[PDB]
Amino acid sequence: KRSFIEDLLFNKVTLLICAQKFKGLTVLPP
Amino acid sequence: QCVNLTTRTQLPPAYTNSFTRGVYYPDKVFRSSVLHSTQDLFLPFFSNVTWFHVIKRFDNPVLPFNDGVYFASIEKSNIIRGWIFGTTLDSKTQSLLIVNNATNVVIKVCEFQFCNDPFLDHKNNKSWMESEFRVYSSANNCTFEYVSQPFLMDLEGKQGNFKNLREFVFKNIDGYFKIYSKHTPIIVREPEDLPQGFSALEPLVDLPIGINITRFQTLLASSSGWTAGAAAYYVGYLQPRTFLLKYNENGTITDAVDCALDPLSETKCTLKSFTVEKGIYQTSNFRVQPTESIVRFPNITNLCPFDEVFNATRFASVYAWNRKRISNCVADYSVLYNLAPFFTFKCYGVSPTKLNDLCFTNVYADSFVIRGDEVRQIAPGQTGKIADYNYKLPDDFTGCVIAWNSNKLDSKVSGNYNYLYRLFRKSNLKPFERDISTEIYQAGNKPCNGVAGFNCYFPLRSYSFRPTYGVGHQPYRVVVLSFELLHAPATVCGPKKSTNLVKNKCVNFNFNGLKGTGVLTESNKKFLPFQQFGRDIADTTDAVRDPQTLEILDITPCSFGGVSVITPGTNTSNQVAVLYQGVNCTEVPVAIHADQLTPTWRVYSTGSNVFQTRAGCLIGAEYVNNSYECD
Amino acid sequence: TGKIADYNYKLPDDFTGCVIAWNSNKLDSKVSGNYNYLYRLFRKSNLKPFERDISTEIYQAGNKPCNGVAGFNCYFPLRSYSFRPTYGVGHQPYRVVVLSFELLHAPATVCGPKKSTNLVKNKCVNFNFNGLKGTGVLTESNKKFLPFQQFGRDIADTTDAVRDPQTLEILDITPCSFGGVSVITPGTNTSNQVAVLYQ
Amino acid sequence: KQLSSKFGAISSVLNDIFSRLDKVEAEVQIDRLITGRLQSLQTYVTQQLI
Amino acid sequence: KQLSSKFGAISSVLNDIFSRLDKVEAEVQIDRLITGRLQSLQTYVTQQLI
Amino acid sequence: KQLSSKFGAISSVLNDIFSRLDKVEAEVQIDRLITGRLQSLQTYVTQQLI
Ligand SMILES: *[C@@H]1O[C@H](CO)[C@@H](O[C@@H]2O[C@H](CO)[C@@H](O)[C@H](O)[C@H]2NC(C)=O)[C@H](O)[C@H]1NC(C)=O
Ligand SMILES: *[C@@H]1O[C@H](CO)[C@@H](O[C@@H]2O[C@H](CO)[C@@H](O)[C@H](O)[C@H]2NC(C)=O)[C@H](O)[C@H]1NC(C)=O
Ligand SMILES: *[C@@H]1O[C@H](CO)[C@@H](O[C@@H]2O[C@H](CO)[C@@H](O)[C@H](O)[C@H]2NC(C)=O)[C@H](O)[C@H]1NC(C)=O
Ligand SMILES: *[C@@H]1O[C@H](CO)[C@@H](O[C@@H]2O[C@H](CO)[C@@H](O)[C@H](O)[C@H]2NC(C)=O)[C@H](O)[C@H]1NC(C)=O
Ligand SMILES: *[C@@H]1O[C@H](CO)[C@@H](O)[C@H](O)[C@H]1NC(C)=O
Ligand SMILES: *[C@@H]1O[C@H](CO)[C@@H](O)[C@H](O)[C@H]1NC(C)=O
Ligand SMILES: *[C@@H]1O[C@H](CO)[C@@H](O)[C@H](O)[C@H]1NC(C)=O
Ligand SMILES: *[C@@H]1O[C@H](CO)[C@@H](O)[C@H](O)[C@H]1NC(C)=O
Ligand SMILES: *[C@@H]1O[C@H](CO)[C@@H](O)[C@H](O)[C@H]1NC(C)=O
Ligand SMILES: *[C@@H]1O[C@H](CO)[C@@H](O)[C@H](O)[C@H]1NC(C)=O
Ligand SMILES: *[C@@H]1O[C@H](CO)[C@@H](O)[C@H](O)[C@H]1NC(C)=O
Ligand SMILES: *[C@@H]1O[C@H](CO)[C@@H](O)[C@H](O)[C@H]1NC(C)=O
Repeated sequence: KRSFIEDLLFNKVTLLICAQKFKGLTVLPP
Repeated sequence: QCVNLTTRTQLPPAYTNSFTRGVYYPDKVFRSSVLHSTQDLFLPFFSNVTWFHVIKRFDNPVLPFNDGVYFASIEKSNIIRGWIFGTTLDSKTQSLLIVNNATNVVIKVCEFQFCNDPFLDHKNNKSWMESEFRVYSSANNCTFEYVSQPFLMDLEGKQGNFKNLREFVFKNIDGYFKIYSKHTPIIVREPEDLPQGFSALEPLVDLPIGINITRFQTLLASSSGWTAGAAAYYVGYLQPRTFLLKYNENGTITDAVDCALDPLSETKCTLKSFTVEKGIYQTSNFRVQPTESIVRFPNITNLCPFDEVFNATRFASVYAWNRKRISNCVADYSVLYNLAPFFTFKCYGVSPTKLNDLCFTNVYADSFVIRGDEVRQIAPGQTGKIADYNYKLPDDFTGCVIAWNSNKLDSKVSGNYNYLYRLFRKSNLKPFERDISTEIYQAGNKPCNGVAGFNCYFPLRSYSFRPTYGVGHQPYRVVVLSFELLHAPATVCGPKKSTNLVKNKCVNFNFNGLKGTGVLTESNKKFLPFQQFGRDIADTTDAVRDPQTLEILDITPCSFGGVSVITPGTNTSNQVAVLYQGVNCTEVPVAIHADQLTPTWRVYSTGSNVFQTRAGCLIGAEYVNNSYECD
Repeated sequence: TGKIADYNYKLPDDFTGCVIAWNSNKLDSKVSGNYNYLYRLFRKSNLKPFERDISTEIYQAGNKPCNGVAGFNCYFPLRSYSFRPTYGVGHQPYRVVVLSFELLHAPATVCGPKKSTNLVKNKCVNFNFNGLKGTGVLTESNKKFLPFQQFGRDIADTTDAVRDPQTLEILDITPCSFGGVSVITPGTNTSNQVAVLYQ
Repeated sequence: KQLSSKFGAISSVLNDIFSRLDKVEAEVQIDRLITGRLQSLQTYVTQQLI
Repeated sequence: KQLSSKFGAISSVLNDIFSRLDKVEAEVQIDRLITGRLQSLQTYVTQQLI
Repeated sequence: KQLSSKFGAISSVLNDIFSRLDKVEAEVQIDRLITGRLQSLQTYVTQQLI
């Protein structure tokens, strides 16, 4: 349920190193 | 002496959980109104202790003793008297004897021969006699004795209304033996199975037996025909645990909470408080543990020629120090450790005691003979004649040096002129290099070759040795061992045996000294013939090549993750939920096993309905459909 | 590591004491050799620190059970020395004594000849209670100590209550008075007068 | 990437220190390493706060 | 409560170190202790600034 | 001005400690000095951030 501008906004911003993050470094979800 | 009793129809012992008994002051220090966290040998809360009942009835078999025991007797008429400690009880091993029957407490350590039935009960006809007190048949060599005051006793023999409750905890450690005790009166209860409540235990005595203890026996008080009254005792075992203890302003222990029983107790321990408000808390970290251990060393069975080096007939002079290579063999340094005096054995990069556990790639032995006054110049980065113009070690040298006195061999009464050394050198020499050229020192301003004279010197000088010389000038034999570690496939090292290989399981691998933990899998990369170990961005080895078989293994660490506790306020119910952060929820059923997980508690994994969220799976809460306001 | 440590007498790694050894070749050495000193040589496992064993059971080496007396693969777990004056240095008997002790967690039992002195209260003095060097003021205390306790600690794990070794009452230790100092001043040009505030 | 620094010890890998030295000497090396890593982690926390 | 930790030294009590050891190695342990306490104080100051 | 301190080492001047000490153990002292300087620089940077 998204508008048209929101699609471009989502696609224009981007978020294997997580595999090598074994050293007790995590990222909680919002 | 005792007489054979037998004629016993043994019945399996009873079981009963212990609510809160078995807490003692860990130190002789006063603390007031403060919560303190301790870690020591304790009795786990709500553990099932063994119940023995003796009334006709005769139940007192030998019981194991390990890591201390907790012994609690609920008794009235002083039926139980003493204790026996030992490992064989066969007059071949030292044994304890703690008897506090009527006069005093006697503590004897001796090679007793405890007979088949140690007791003081069966005497004519049904009233006790202090006979058979020599329950030990013999006493060969007794090494410790101690006598002190007795405890609170009682008269006659009764059956019922068992007021007195005596609690003891025994623990031996580092040779010492420690006993803590407590006495509680007016404990009357129609039901059995111990009272409910809290009570601390004070320290009583200490004593240094310094012997081996593995089992113990209880003692209580003609041979055929006897009627005994009611009696009951309980036995429990200790183990290492961490507790949180609360003192009061008067200085007495009032309450204590375990830190490995339940998630609620875990969060109480980590909050350093006895009440937690409603919310989500983060607790101890989940982590899986290793099952078996494996090792892997190269398949070589030959022996290194250390004897030839250390028993050589002739040693070369300093200016021509001899160098030998040791490779492709098994080096045992035990023979080097003990045989011969070896007045100096000093290593730099590695402790010699562990020298039998590493693996090298190239070993070089450099041998020579010097004077007794210059042996201190072998250290790296030194000064002096011998350490500058004849032989010098690099600053980062990694090996060992062994110097020993050989006055018998080299020294001669007539005079030993065979040993020569450079005395004059144009400039300091680089580490690990040799000089042999014989050129006359032209230390003057004239083009002199000559033979001898002013500024025209022969650089070489001859050591002279004879037994008449005092200590500090007799010849010393020096051998220096040099090697580099871990930088290449191993070629020569110690005799530790290999074992099998395990795949897809958490083991404690050991590949040529790389002690570590993880799971080993088969990789799909190609090594160079001169490469053995694979590193990564963090400079931690993760790819190895097995020495015996030419295969490439890849190492990954064990499974782990965070743990959170969902709880309403302690003022409300005590039911809690557990969340395993950031993990698929099918791994934790696999993790279900004892002696496998860092959190000892595992009842919750096989608990209530499991529901997978996007941040792990919640265990202990049901998923309703209708939506509310977030709490 | 070695035979004598692993089979006869091992010290804990955290040993807190002293060792004194000397040479006594003038006494124990015998012209015909001394065979009255024994030492273990065979054992089945390493022993925990400060452990003693006297049993002389028959040692079994091979898988075949051993009994009776000594023989092939069935050895006697003891051996003897050999002391005569003609051995070289490093083989004559050495006499060894080891002193072991624990530091300052119980009532004192033994220490040096340092003389005592009289007690002072409500005054900033440098006390010394069985090696507890410190400073402060000592007052009468009302807290109740169990008979086996001597020292009292606060939240910072530093002593604040002590028990006098000679007379068995309880003393409370509090630190000296202290604080900051501030200077109130006008400008340098206006005057040179100042005021002092003790915070 | 910052945990690849030796910080003054013989080696940056922790297991080799224990398997190549006696306990008494290894204390100093592991002390140095642990102090360095604690300092780095504290710096990261401060930057995150800002 | 921070100053109850040994920080790798032999004891958390400063007078015990001086009265049990000579003047040649006790300085190392008191140095460890002083570095630890200094670091803790600096961390407190930074938190107060934030 | 803070770089003039010795940080508990033999001397604040860097070059003199090499000659007066053997190279086997001067690395500890120079590492202590380098750690002190790094600490000072980090403190200054944090203050600048605030
Ligand atoms: C030492 O013994 C090991 C154990 O058998 C030998 O390892 C074998 O090596 C061959 C050749 O690579 C493999 O095909 C086998 O699978 C290996 N055995 C095992 C159990 O993995 C090794 O070859 C022996 N050393 C020598 C020099 O022969
Ligand atoms: C290796 O040998 C060369 C040749 O003898 C040395 O070079 C001489 O070094 C001296 C030292 O001051 C100079 O005065 C000469 O002029 C150099 N001669 C030449 C031809 O270069 C060199 O020093 C030697 N290496 C070492 C480490 O001593
Ligand atoms: C104390 O005695 C017990 C037995 O009395 C010893 O237990 C032995 O443990 C080893 C394990 O390596 C077993 O192989 C033996 O079979 C056990 N002995 C018996 C008789 O079964 C224990 O080792 C002794 N403690 C010490 C430090 O030696
Ligand atoms: C020597 O020390 C003992 C040990 O304290 C002293 O005994 C105390 O004496 C006082 C005075 O009579 C009593 O109040 C205490 O109760 C005693 N101590 C105990 C533990 O009971 C003794 O007085 C001292 N004597 C001298 C001459 O100093
Ligand atoms: C008791 O019986 C056992 C076995 O029947 C025997 O070994 C033991 O010697 C007996 N004791 C006495 C005192 O006769
Ligand atoms: C452990 O305690 C429970 C609780 O009563 C009991 O049912 C169980 O039998 C005990 N364990 C054993 C091995 O008897
Ligand atoms: C105990 O009394 C019974 C019956 O009088 C007798 O047979 C037995 O011998 C007595 N025992 C001893 C040790 O005297
Ligand atoms: C050297 O020889 C002597 C006697 O020949 C022997 O006792 C000793 O063990 C030998 N040393 C080595 C290292 O083999
Ligand atoms: C705890 O609950 C009781 C009754 O359930 C209530 O009277 C009391 O005020 C509550 N206390 C707190 C701190 O919520
Ligand atoms: C776990 O993995 C399976 C298979 O990949 C997947 O279907 C499931 O959604 C996963 N669950 C969680 C909680 O990650
Ligand atoms: C929630 O809704 C689903 C779909 O209608 C249904 O299958 C499930 O039983 C419901 N659960 C509850 C607790 O009502
Ligand atoms: C001296 O100091 C005062 C501050 O009280 C200032 O007002 C005055 O200008 C100063 N006079 C000088 C600097 O000559």
